[PDB]
Amino acid sequence: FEQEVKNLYNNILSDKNSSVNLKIQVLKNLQTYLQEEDTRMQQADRDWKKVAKQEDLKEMGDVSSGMSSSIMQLYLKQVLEAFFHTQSSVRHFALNVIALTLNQGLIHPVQCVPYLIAMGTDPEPAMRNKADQQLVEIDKKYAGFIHMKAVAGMKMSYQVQQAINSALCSHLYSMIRGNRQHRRAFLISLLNLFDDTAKTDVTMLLYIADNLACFPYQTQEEPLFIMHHIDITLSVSGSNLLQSFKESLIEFANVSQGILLLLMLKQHLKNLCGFSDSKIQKYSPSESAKVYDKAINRKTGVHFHPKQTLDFLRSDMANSKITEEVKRSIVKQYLDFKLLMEHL
Amino acid sequence: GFLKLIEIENFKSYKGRQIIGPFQRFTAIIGPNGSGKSNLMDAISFVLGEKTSNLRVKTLRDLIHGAPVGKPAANRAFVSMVYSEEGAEDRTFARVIVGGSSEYKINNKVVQLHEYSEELEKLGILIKARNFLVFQGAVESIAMKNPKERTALFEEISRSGELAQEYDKRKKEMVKAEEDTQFNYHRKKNIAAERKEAVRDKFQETSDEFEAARKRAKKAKQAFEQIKKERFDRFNACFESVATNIDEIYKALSRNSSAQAFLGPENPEEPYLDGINYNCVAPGKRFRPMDNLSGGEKTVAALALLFAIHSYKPAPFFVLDQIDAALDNTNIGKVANYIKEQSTCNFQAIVISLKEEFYTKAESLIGVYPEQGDCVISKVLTFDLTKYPD
Amino acid sequence: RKYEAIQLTFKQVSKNFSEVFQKLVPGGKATLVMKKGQFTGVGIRVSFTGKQGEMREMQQLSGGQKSLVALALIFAIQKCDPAPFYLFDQIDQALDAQHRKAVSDMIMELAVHAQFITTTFRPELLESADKFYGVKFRNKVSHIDVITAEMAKDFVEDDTTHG
Amino acid sequence: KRTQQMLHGLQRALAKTGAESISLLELCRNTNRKQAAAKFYSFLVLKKQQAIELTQEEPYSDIIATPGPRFHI
Amino acid sequence: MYIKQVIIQGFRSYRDQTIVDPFSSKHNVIVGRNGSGKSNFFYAIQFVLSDEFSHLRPEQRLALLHEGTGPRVISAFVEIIFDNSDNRLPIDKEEVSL
DNA sequence: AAAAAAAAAAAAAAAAAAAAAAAAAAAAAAAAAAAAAAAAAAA
DNA sequence: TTTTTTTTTTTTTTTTTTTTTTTTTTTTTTTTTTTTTTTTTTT
Ligand SMILES: Nc1ncnc2c1ncn2[C@@H]1O[C@H](COP(=O)(O)OP(=O)(O)NP(=O)(O)O)[C@@H](O)[C@H]1O
Ligand SMILES: Nc1ncnc2c1ncn2[C@@H]1O[C@H](COP(=O)(O)OP(=O)(O)NP(=O)(O)O)[C@@H](O)[C@H]1O
Ligand SMILES: [Mg+2]
Ligand SMILES: [Mg+2]
Repeated sequence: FEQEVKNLYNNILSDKNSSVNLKIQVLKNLQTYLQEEDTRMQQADRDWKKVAKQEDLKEMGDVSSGMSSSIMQLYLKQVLEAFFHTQSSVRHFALNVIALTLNQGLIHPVQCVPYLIAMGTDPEPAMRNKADQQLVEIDKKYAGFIHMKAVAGMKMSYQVQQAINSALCSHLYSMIRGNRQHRRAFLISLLNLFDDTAKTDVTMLLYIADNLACFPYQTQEEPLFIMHHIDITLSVSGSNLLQSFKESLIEFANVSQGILLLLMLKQHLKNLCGFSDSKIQKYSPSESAKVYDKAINRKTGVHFHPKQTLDFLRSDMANSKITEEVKRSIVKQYLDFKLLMEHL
Repeated sequence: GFLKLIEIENFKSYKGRQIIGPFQRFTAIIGPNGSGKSNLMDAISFVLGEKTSNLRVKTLRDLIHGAPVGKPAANRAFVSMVYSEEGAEDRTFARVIVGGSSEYKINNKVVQLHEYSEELEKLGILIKARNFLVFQGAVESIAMKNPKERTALFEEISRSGELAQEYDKRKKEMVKAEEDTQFNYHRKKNIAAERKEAVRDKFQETSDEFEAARKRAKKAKQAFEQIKKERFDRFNACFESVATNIDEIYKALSRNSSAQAFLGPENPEEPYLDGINYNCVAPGKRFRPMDNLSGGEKTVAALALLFAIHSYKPAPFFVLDQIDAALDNTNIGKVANYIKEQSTCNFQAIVISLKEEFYTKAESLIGVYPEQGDCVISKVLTFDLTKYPD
Repeated sequence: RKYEAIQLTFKQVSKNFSEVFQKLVPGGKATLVMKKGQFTGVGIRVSFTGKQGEMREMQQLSGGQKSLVALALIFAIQKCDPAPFYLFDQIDQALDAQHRKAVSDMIMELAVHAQFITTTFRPELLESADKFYGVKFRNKVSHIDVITAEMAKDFVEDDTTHG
Repeated sequence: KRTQQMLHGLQRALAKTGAESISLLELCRNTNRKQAAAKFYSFLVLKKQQAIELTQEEPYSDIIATPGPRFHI
Repeated sequence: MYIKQVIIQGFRSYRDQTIVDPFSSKHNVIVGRNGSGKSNFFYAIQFVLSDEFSHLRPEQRLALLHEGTGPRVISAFVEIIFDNSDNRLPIDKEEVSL
């Protein structure tokens, strides 16, 4: 509780320190405190009868019990921030501290769900194994929680990947899959809020599209839903843009990359399922719950989305210049756009 | 300002004309069972307007004295307070019932309901919101309220409920326009394909139709975005104020430092459309769902939520009616200490209680006693308590 | 045979209820009326402090009065045909000390038939008890054991502090 | 019953002056807060059982008490 | 009939609750500080003898186990021993256990 | 001659209620392993 | 009367399939209110 110790830890854990042994040492201090306190509490409770007759009935102490909680509330936030470190030992120790905290319920769980989700995409297997197991335990007790922090999850995930360098976050979808409302909402949120009119970084769009194509599906309702809304937005937005370009430019480069990425996602989906355009246009949202219950057949080795999307990102890659070659690439992009709108 | 005094006549077991004494900053209303004090709270709940079902009597005619026994007393009733704020003026609200109907009066001038309401809203009493009247069993209920009702309350208090019909009407308009644009686009595409397979008039028809539909869609889009932005901004302001203050308030009220309370929404892009939930941690225990917690923590949690909601937008007074239903002497002492430490310069608070540890800290008492008759006729008499030690 | 049994037991329960409730409240009276009939419901008519003019219905009463009515009904149905054991949790919270004395004396008389477990936070209700208990909550677990009348009567009222 | 003990206190407090008027301010003249509240509440619970009739004129003023029907004399 | 005593392990906040000196016949009042956990006693007594409690969702069953410290339990058990000396309960013994 | 008080009919509202579709815990069935018990033999 | 292998019966466990049941809006109905409409009284 002392002020100097407080400021000491809250400076070492933050402030972009050169040392990486101080941070490891701090996290190890917290970890050993938590473990030792837990063991002491348990093994001191086990032998009650020797001291029972000499303890009050009207007191019900808390300062010996609540203390272990209070401590965390002074440091917790900083520890969570330490997930975004380039070293690996720091990340491992931070995850150990959080997984010792939560397993005694000391702190409120749904404020450290997003970080615990973005920790689901590390290379080392033991890391994300521990993380995902912690997540399924957080869910199995409390039904709602994960649905509250789902998009912030992916945002933190993308920040983690840009700090380090199937689907990376497929597990999250497996957890949120069951409920029709939840799933539907989540999909619409991510899609409508990231591609249509948000000036998001051209890399986050790539990442979202990669994850939208990779996701494990176990019915037929989901890709048809995605395709349907994709259709509507593509139609309106693309039509407006292309017709204004015909009436008539880096802004075009940006919005064109957006719509093109969305196009290629649609095409990869349609090729991975091989569904007839008639069936797609026939389907409407909430037509019936049980009609599209068939398991989607998958053609082997049709994954061309990664290569294709990287090719079309290499076409742009935030490259605007006062040179003839980019103008040529842009006119080809426009003719390609006409071809895309002509796809049948 | 505050609530100076009220006046009853024939209303719900208060025969004759009598003046309830002037109210100090923090009073208490003691008395033995069946004396009829909690309906005095109903009296306060009747001036400010309240649906009859919450007044624990059907049909609104059984308010007049002596109806539940079988013989009424008159065909009138007359309840009226005198709100007094700084500036040496005094306003007198009333609400008289005749036959079945009810008429409202301000300063002995007949008015219509809407202006009466708006006058109260000017004062600061969101009558339909009901964030400051607690009935006997309501306090426990507030903590366990289903998320939907809590969203309803938070939308009511914050003036973001009036903008509903406009919003979803705009929503339906834009969804229809978008569907029709897609329809026309695909029809034009298939007509183009059937043309290339080889008609002209149909092509131009669907083209012009698609153009008109697009224009209407764009007309719907920005307007929907405008109204949704409005509702979101208002709701979000109110909600963030409540959240920060509930955390601080709960820590202060439990006189500990290991308690948390998280007031969190679902669907955090449009919080007004989905239920909000409330999870609190005990003073010295683990995180458990709200249902599991014992009654003693439940009542402190509900008190925390009430005080936070009030601490966003002020309300001149409370009416607490037996909040100490289940609290032990220590917890009641803590709650009473907080009420005393807050009551001076923040809000007037009038409580009904039985445990002497709650009306001992009080500063002015109002005894309420019965008298035998054709029906139990109640009467009132006051007592000062700021001329005594400890 | 079923209809006949219904009739006789309703009669006995009606009489016992009128007796108990006349005893609990110092002054008043109440009875159980059947509905139209086959039968469809049982209504209750209660009156006190006027004793002849008053004839009430249920929704407009007090905490103490409602709790007294309910307790009267339960004690009646006990006095007709005893049940294995009764467990009361925080029964006395709404009512006042005078009624609490009445309820405790009725418990004291009725004890000799069935087993009674109950909790409370006010002294009067343990005016009549065989053996008390306590519940201590240390190290995030709760234990239960026997205690003596002195420490219990002290904990219930005698101390008023932060511990 | 503490209440009837205080009732005996009332009987003896009245039989000394005989002006059939037990004032409350005097009976609480030299006490602390808790016992003052207790005494006031005791007057109320006594008035319930008709054993005493009490009078109050002004909104904030002393209480004047006098024996009623069931004083038991 | 006459509840002799109760045994609880891992139910709601009772880790390991061995035997207690037996109840009486007349009146056994329980007191305890606010939030101590007296109501869980009656929830045990009702969880065994009354069917209504066991109509909950699987989540509630998962949440009806002492999750305090150390490992997490999986097998809770509540036992009640009472004596039908008056042979009110038909199966003839002196202390029926359930 | 015209303001006022008082009952009655029409209209908005709200709570009991009739209805339908997605979901979910539960009951029934079937196969395999295991565990207690009867039968000829026997000590 | 009591022990043993072999056979016979019970029962127990674990999946898959059917079944009641809870919920989830949506719609309908009915009582309450209240505003207007209708009807004598009086200054
Ligand atoms: N309209 C009425 N006219 C006359 N008496 C009534 C009326 N409504 C209720 N009562 C009775 O008058 C008393 C008022 O009840 P109530 O106001 O609830 O008392 P109380 O203040 O709650 N008692 P308590 O909470 O125990 O201190 C009760 O006896 C009612 O039965
Ligand atoms: N499954 C559980 N595991 C661990 N602790 C639990 C569990 N369920 C409840 N608790 C806690 O155990 C305590 C139970 O309190 P409870 O048994 O309701 O006491 P109480 O005596 O009724 N309080 P009061 O209202 O004064 O009577 C609370 O602190 C709960 O949060
Ligand atoms: Mg009350
Ligand atoms: Mg309790």
